[PDB]
Amino acid sequence: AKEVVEVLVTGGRATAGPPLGPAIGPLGVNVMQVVKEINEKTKDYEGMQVPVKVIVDTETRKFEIEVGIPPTTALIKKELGIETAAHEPRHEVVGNLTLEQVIKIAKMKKDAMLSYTLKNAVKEVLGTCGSMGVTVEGKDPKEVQKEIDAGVYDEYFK
Amino acid sequence: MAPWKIEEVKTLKGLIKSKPVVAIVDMMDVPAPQLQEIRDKIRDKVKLRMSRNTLIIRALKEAAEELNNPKLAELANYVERGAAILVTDMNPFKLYKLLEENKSPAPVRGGQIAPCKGEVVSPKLAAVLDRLGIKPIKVGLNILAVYEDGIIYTPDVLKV
RNA sequence: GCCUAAGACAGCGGGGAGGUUGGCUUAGAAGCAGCCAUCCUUUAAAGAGUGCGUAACAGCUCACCCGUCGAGGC
Ligand SMILES: [Cl-]
Ligand SMILES: [Cl-]
Ligand SMILES: [K+]
Ligand SMILES: [K+]
Ligand SMILES: [K+]
Ligand SMILES: [Mg+2]
Ligand SMILES: [Mg+2]
Ligand SMILES: [Mg+2]
Ligand SMILES: [Mg+2]
Ligand SMILES: [Mg+2]
Repeated sequence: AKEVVEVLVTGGRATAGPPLGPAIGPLGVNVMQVVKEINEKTKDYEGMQVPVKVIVDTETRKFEIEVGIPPTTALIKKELGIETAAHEPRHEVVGNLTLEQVIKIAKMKKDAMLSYTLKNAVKEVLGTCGSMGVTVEGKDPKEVQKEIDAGVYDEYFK
Repeated sequence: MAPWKIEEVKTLKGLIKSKPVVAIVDMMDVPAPQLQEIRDKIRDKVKLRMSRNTLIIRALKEAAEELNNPKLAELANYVERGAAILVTDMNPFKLYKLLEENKSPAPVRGGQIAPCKGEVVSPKLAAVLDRLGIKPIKVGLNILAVYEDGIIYTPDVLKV
């Protein structure tokens, strides 16, 4: 058989217990080679929450580690440089990012997203941005979703 | 009639006249992440709209009637199940190949005929297969017919 | 008076997706203790989720879309 095991680790500091252990120790593959190979490919993302996918062949004890990108919530928080987002979204501001940065988060994540154009993936992100009381450019991120629609921002895109 | 139904038959009519080769495909039973994959992969090669079959047959019927050829009126013969109109310019053999290529493995269903062969797969066999992580049935957009210069192409013909 | 052979209503089957485990809180809070927001996308359509469930997940549901059936439902 083959077992795919999808888990959120802390980038760089993956351990052999729990999250990894109760999932991967069953399958009879060295739990440490995995914890190694995870901590190799998530050196960049040190200390942030990262998705990690372990594809194991149970018979042949053989595995591969396919690392992802952090939650866009985490990303937003990181360009802001912030611990914790709004306690009561849209009734306060956690911080404001530019449009340009939103484009960075958008451009960073387009492949996980199902919108095929960097416009609408920015629109997705915006939709996150609004979920935590971040403002994109003074405005409710909602507000600029429609501004993107009206073409107000067709200077950055293409 | 309903409001959207007049509007949405005109959308389908407009599509059929939009391009040369006009295919019916089937997206029934196909999981939604897997349709987003295919839909993304065929983006600039075909247009694909799903809609009620009774209405799909209407559109086809009036499209032909208004293009004054019978050989579109005959796609309505082959409309079943999850039937989506798909139109494009790539010829029916290349469209068979494209769509096949974007089939993706999936777990067989309980009661289903095992297409690789003939036999009904019990509920518990499949529940077990599904448990193991076995995915033996090739699934994706499924051609029912294609139209191309005065004739219909039925998968019967297209595979080999 | 409004839905209904352009298929209602009722049963059943398949879809029920992505950003994303939304933000917060929380030992844990993943649609589903609680507070806040409740957008964007792929769409036929699929709620930042109706009710189960879990310690949290899972799984099941439900909305909504397709499909069956064929005559009235209100
Ligand atoms: Cl023919
Ligand atoms: Cl469906
Ligand atoms: K994409
Ligand atoms: K259909
Ligand atoms: K959450
Ligand atoms: Mg179901
Ligand atoms: Mg909760
Ligand atoms: Mg609960
Ligand atoms: Mg939508
Ligand atoms: Mg949903």
